[PDB]
Formats: sequence, structure tokens, C-alpha cells
Amino acid sequence: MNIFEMLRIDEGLRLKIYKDCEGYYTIGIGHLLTKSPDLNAAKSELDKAIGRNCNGVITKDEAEKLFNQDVDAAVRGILRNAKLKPVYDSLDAVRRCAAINEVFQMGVTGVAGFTNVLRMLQQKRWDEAAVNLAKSRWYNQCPDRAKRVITTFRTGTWDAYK
Ligand SMILES: [Ca+2]
Ligand SMILES: [Cl-]
Ligand SMILES: [Cl-]
Repeated sequence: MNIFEMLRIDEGLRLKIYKDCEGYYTIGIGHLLTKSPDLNAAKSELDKAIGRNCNGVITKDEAEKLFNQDVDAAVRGILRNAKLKPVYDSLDAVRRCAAINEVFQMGVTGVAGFTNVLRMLQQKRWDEAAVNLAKSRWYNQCPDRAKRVITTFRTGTWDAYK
């Protein structure tokens, strides 16, 4: 088990443009196209991401190329953020996977606003953090995409994906 297998379970594959739990336009392995309510914008966003007229539908190899890029972006997003990096770097290996997962799904900005959870995580207060994440807007709207991640932050094992 690793971050790619983890996200493949959580986001699955979709080779046609769907609206995600947050209500935004998405494709592949959880690749967000835009937060605009306009489908045709997301349709052009796909074409721009791949380098061709898709046009709303991509292949499996292209999805995996986007997936590598997005996981890279999530890691870089964490390391570049002053709030997230010190918390991240305090985490053990498995919880760091949960952290990459949450940023991949929610984006850096959303996550960095969870100020008290970040504090609880840095001080290894796993139970409270789990509870506080459980009452998030992320969790309440995306409970199936979020559930295993919260549990991972609590236990620091891979058991929720087993
Ligand atoms: Ca690392
Ligand atoms: Cl892999
Ligand atoms: Cl969900």
C-alpha cells in the first residue's frame, strides 16, 4: 500500500466528466478541472490538460499521467505552505499519506484553514484531530471519500484500506 494505491481506491477511475462531492467538474483519478459552474469550460480544461480535443473523455494512460502530476502537485503544495510543512514533517510515514490524500482531494487552501486540527496533529493528539476532521465540511459532503482518511490519521495504520 502506498499513496497511489490509496488514492486509486478513494477516487477510483472515471473516463468521462463527473461532478464530485463538492459539486465541481472532475475526470480521471480525482482530477479537478474547474470550480466554474460551466461544463464547456471544464471541457476546454481537459483539452488543455491533455494536449488534444478529448473532448470530455480521456484514456487510462492519460488518466495515470494526470494522476502522477496531481500527486506531485499535492506534495509540492504541502512543502511550499508555511502552515502545512512543519505539521507534515512531524508526521510518521502512514499519516503523511493521509495528509497528501486530504490535500489531493481538498486542495492546499482548504486544508491550511483547519488551524486547530493542524495544531492537534502536530502535538500528536490523534483522537481530537480525527473528531475535528469528522465534523468538517469536507467530511460531511464527501463521507465515503473522506472516511478512510480520517481513520488513517487516527490510527497511523493502513487498516482502513486493507
Ligand atoms: Ca515525505
Ligand atoms: Cl504505483
Ligand atoms: Cl464521497
